[PDB]
Amino acid sequence: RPTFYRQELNKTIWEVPERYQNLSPVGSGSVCAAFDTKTGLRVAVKKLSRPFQSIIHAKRTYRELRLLKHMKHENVIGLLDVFTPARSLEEFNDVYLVTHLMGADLNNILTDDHVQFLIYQILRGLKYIHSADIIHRDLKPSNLAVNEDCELKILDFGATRWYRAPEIMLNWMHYNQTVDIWSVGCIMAELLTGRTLFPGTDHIDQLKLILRLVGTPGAELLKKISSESARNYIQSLTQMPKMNFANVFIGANPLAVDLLEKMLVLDSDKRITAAQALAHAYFAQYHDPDDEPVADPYDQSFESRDLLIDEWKSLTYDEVISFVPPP
Ligand SMILES: Cc1ccc(-n2nc(C(C)(C)C)cc2NC(=O)N[C@H]2CC[C@H](Oc3ccc4nnc(C(C)C)n4c3)c3ccccc32)cc1
Ligand SMILES: Fc1ccc(-c2c[nH]nc2-c2ccnc(F)c2)cc1
Repeated sequence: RPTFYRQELNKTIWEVPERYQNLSPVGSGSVCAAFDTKTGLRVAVKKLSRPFQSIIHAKRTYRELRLLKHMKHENVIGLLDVFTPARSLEEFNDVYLVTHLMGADLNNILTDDHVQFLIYQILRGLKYIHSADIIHRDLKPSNLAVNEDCELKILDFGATRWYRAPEIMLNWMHYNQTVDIWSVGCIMAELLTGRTLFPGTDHIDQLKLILRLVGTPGAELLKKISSESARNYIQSLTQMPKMNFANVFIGANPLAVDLLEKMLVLDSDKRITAAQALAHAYFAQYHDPDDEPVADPYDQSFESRDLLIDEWKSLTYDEVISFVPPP
């Protein structure tokens, strides 16, 4: 069992193994950059705040640890280490997560080639995540970590609405993985043009900005809408045609525009998947179907369970104990 040391950074206490040196805040739980003396790498360390404050916090704790232990892909955050200063289940009350420090997000960070490489990486990571039956649900520039080599990893820190699928603004319960492809569409647009595609002020403003580009719903999509209030609102708007994307995004590589149209189709059932998007001609320089792996099966049966705080806590403790670092 390693030797821990204690310090206070910005009202927050950090108790981490001596392995980890030069802790300095990055953002806000709360996150520090460190030096990993065992490997010579710079790392990010997340301390979970009050992980067992409520059943919902305890289950969030378990969920993030179970997810981060499963993700083993070049374009998705993975776990280098996980530790607690606690020496017993009874005193277990703090969780720290360690990953590779990339150093910037996509807000911080372009030719056409740079857009190709950045969006290729997002889709290669999303292929992997979607293959585990996980939806990200909050893809946006601030959840995309980029190093000096413009290598990219998808993460989740926990305006969001700007990158959000229109079916989510509408509060449809049965949305599918292509909510994430919508978000990627909004990101690629902003990288090509330098402007937020849909800078809505609220969920109503956001829906109106979206339907101005992609049109109000056609008949095939209206038939799938259960809610009377939702249909009453949408069909009462001034009806709008799909705009000509070649016009809106004039100046962009026409192959980029063609992919944008396949991502930003209003009906989620007609949107391109991540696997299909990787095979699109826009990524000819990067695409290799032998180097676009899928995930091992991911058990999320726990999501339907209703357990006590102490049960979520013991489960979380067994996951910390069983952790095996990557080579
Ligand atoms: C309740 C919950 C919350 C989040 C999740 N989640 N779901 C996922 C995927 C779907 C699989 C994508 C991922 C996560 N959790 C997650 O990503 N953790 C990050 C949060 C950022 C934090 O900071 C980092 C990490 C690396 C890094 N490199 N550069 C910089 C900044 C300059 C932007 N980084 C900043 C972190 C530091 C340690 C260890 C982890 C982390 C799941 C459940
Ligand atoms: F104004 C609109 C109308 C429909 C959508 C939408 C897009 N894809 N799927 C839907 C959908 C499917 C079933 N039920 C719903 F409520 C929504 C988005 C905005």
